Amino acid sequence: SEITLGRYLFERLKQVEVQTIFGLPGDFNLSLLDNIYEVPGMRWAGNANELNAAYAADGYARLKGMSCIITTFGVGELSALNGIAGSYAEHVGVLHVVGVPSVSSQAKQLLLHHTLGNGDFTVFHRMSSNISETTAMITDINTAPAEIDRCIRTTYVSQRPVYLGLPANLVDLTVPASLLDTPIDLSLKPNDPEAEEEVIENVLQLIKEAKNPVILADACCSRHDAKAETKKLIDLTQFPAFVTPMGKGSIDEKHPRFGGVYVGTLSSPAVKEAVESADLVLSVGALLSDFNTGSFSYSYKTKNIVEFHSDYTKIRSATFPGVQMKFALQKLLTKVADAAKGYKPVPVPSEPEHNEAVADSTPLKQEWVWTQVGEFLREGDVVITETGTSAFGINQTHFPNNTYGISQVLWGSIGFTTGATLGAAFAAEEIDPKKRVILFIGDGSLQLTVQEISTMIRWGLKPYLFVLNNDGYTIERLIHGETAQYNCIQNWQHLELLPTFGAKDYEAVRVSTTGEWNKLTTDEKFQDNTRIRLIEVMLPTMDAPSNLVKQAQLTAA
Amino acid sequence: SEITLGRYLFERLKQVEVQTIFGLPGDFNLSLLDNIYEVPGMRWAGNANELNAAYAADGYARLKGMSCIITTFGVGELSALNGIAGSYAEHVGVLHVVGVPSVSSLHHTLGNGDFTVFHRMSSNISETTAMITDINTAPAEIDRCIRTTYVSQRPVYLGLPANLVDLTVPASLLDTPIDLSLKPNDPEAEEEVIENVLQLIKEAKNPVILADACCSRHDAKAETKKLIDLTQFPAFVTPMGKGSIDEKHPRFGGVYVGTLSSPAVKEAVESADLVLSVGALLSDFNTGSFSYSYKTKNIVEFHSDYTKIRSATFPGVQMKFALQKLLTKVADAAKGYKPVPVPSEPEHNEAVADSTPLKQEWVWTQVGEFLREGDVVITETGTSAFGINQTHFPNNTYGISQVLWGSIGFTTGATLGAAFAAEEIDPKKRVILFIGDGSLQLTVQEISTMIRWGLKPYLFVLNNDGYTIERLIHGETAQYNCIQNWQHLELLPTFGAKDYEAVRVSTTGEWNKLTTDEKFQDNTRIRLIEVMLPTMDAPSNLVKQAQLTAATNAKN
Ligand SMILES: Cc1ncc(C[n+]2csc(CCOP(=O)(O)OP(=O)(O)O)c2C)c(N)n1
Ligand SMILES: Cc1ncc(C[n+]2csc(CCOP(=O)(O)OP(=O)(O)O)c2C)c(N)n1
Ligand SMILES: [Mg+2]
Ligand SMILES: [Mg+2]
Repeated sequence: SEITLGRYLFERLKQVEVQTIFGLPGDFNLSLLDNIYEVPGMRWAGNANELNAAYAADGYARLKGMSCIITTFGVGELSALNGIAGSYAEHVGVLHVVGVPSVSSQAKQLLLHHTLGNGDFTVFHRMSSNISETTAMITDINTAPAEIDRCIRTTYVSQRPVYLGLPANLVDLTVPASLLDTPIDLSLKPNDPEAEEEVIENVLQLIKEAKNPVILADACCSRHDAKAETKKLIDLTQFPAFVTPMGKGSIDEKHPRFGGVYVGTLSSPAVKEAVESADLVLSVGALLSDFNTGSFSYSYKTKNIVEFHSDYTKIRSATFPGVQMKFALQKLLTKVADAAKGYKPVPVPSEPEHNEAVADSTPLKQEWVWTQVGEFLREGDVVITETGTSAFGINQTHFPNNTYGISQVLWGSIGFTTGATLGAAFAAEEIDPKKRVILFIGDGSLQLTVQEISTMIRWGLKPYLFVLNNDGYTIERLIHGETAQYNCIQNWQHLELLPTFGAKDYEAVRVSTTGEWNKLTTDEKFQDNTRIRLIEVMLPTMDAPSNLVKQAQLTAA
Repeated sequence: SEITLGRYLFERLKQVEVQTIFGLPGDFNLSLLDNIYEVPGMRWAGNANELNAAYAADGYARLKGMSCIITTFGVGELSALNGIAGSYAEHVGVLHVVGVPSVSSLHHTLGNGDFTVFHRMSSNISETTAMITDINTAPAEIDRCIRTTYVSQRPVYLGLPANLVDLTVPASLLDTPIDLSLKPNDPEAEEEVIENVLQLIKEAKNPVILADACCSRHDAKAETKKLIDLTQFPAFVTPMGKGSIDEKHPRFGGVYVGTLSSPAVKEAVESADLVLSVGALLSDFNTGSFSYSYKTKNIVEFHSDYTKIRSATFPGVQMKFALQKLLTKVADAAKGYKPVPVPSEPEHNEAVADSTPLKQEWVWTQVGEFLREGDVVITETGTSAFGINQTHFPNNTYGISQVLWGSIGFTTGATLGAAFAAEEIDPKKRVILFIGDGSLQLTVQEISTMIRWGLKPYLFVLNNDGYTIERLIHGETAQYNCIQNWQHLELLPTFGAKDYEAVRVSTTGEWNKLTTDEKFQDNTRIRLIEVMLPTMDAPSNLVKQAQLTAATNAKN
């Protein structure tokens, strides 16, 4: 009772709630894709290019747990490389599957099709090894089932990319289907009691001794499923709690102890002080600190920092390998109320929930928009924002509870969010078809990955594509080169993008005024994810949220 | 008298006749880019994405000698890699330049310890690398990089920290060129090679000449033309070298493509007992659609690199110089040949209605009526790559078919780069592109960049409702070979074009009304020609061989 290894892979991917398969076909993955259509539940997105496909996989994996992209040897896998790199950097389980020529007999199939010339056919594997948690290149059908299972486990558990090469000749070879009747084991190994024990007691004594602590949640908080444990910590301590831009949504923001988003130097004065004055910081799922961008500087003042991570825990300079975020937090939640004992709940910072009313002819400005979006959002929504003026603006928006944010702030691939929006939309559809996916992308970033809108159209997905037209690269104009050619772009007809890519059931509308915006976003028809929609939001050419142009004068000579 | 290292770099690129510069602005190359507008006669393309930029740079270098793309640390360089990788495979001098951060400690985008990973990666697909850390050496290093790029015609990685580009060095340096010459061979090796070849020619009952890409690429175009005049052996071209032999020469026999060639040509080559190959990329390689190899082992490969005979590599023997020595004594050595008459493709089509629906085999013949000396002809992996092989190329046609590395989307970019290079060579030199409905989706946005720089290429899009080469080699009706449907005609105005033409052609007459029209024939504005075509239609050779190869039990 036997199935192909092709079939075997997809059946395993289905058992881990992975239903949509990303990539483009090529010379050596065709038979493999044949297998998708034999598995009730699966489907082939069939993307517009391999980078967009990887970005989409990033986005799917963020919502769903993990994701799969398939490319062909050489031309394919190398096109995805930057997509994977950002996935590696922001800890996102993408399984990258690459079909390759037959391991034949003197590898004489593998060698002839290898057109790169240097006679070394492993080069592309090597290359991906650098930006993968592990790799695998199946040469042996007897080990293939357990190797695949391993590749999948590692993707889901470590939440980082994994390279898995399947030679064409092996995806048609067969195994026992019986194998599928035992699940892939995705459980975490329990912690070392000696190190856990010792971590906890160090952490409690740090709390006990602390006059002004803060809690701070980052990307891995969500990624490694510790939202509940983090909420409990906030609850049991009543400490002031913050999110970084990249774990926005990891704390339900209607919580009275939640004090908004820390963005180092771009933070609002109140929040900057709330965090920088802290004599102890409890980082959950920190995605490194003390790091810079060309627009902001992120770090804390205290050295009295406790980072929980998936792999390990960190306390001041001490490192405790195999002391795992989830279990460590669970254990802490037993003694922690008591260590918190003598904390006096200071009230904390709040952004304004609402914009004061103005004339409906009022020109749209970014500071205004980022607030007004607070009014449009509903619980369950997915909000995606591009590196740009968006990635710093959505930081002041009040999110309903149960709202996932996608903001690839650390790696900072632009155009990322177009592909991410595809993946996020496929996953939402699979999770709950009433779940809205809202994208905020600048007109300039959109050019890099524009064609993956075709692929949204093709599956009649219904994301809202909000396109901030402010005539160019407006954040890279605020730091260096205000009026250089290299931060100028061609002016596209954003409203014709959907029709041009063959959309038959869409809406496409410009908004330039406060009143235009309100008429569109309060329309109950619009508020329901009925068809795919694009909104061209017109903004001034040197506009930005207010704490960014804080640092056009006050840290640029 | 002093200039920033930045300016030195651009001043060196001008001296080598690089005028357009490719890539996207980044966190750590902005300072570098500032310099460009101060060197007169230099421009920044402003590409729509990095991969596109690399493809453009490829196209540029193919025409203008060499090229330069600037990306930024991590996000930029890695986005460009598939582009660099093909430049490496098909031997094209692209200088990849990455602005990186400035002897820092924390800025690292990834999240290991490792400032060096993306350089390690680009090493695997570069002739050399260079990560400049010290001002005193940097000019010397830049020159090596630019030299190596040009001389070897393979891409080179050049990492430039942000601190050093604003540091400053003496203008005087520019007053010496860069050494872009070779040095004649070691005459010991040359003689040994030339001799055995001349011998082999005498013994050769029926020799043949192959030009491959490195023939254009390393300037051996003319030497090939004499050699064919003197040996009057049948001459042929690889799909990668089409246009290296001007196709009017009596003894030019068309395009050898291994298992996909025209029966007459397949016969001509498979039965030679000596192959004189000028500038092979690969002798013996496969793709999904065909299989390349000669039948003799009695093969001479001339490269710039080396010379090779049967199994014997003679490192040293440079293909340009060496070929002159053969030119002399060959006149003699070969004059016991009985000139075998050379195969031909239909040079014109048979008259038919004007309502006769368009068909690939018709199109590729007809294209020959539209072309003209000086033209540039670009063909994308897919039906278009194979179709053009049938087309008759006017003298001094330059061809770009990326048939070895075979990355779809390549062309949209290469088209931009070529049109920049074209412009800088001759206003009136047209740039013509055939690309599939499906390939275009991968790289469609680089059209914006064409519009913006007021370039006027011809963009023939083959609209055959999907990936049709793919359908012919597995999955004729598979959803994965289908593609979302685009208003191709609306693509220009939608990317904000103003001086533009966009027309559909469905029928043999419609194609004629358009390509015969005199104004069309002038590179006045950017034009896009949607060519309607049956889904499963394709050059008749390739329909055969996609059946043949599926009829055998023999495998991959
Ligand atoms: C792949 C890549 N290339 C270049 C950059 C550098 N970069 C960062 S932001 C930016 C401008 C983004 O444009 P847009 O979305 O229009 O910004 P807005 O006007 O909304 O701020 C650029 C060019 C990058 N991050 N990634
Ligand atoms: C980057 C990349 N992705 C995927 C492939 C595999 N591939 C080869 S040909 C092809 C289809 C080309 O489509 P189209 O241009 O319509 O071809 P035509 O209809 O002219 O044959 C694909 C997807 C590739 N060669 N390169
Ligand atoms: Mg913009
Ligand atoms: Mg096509």
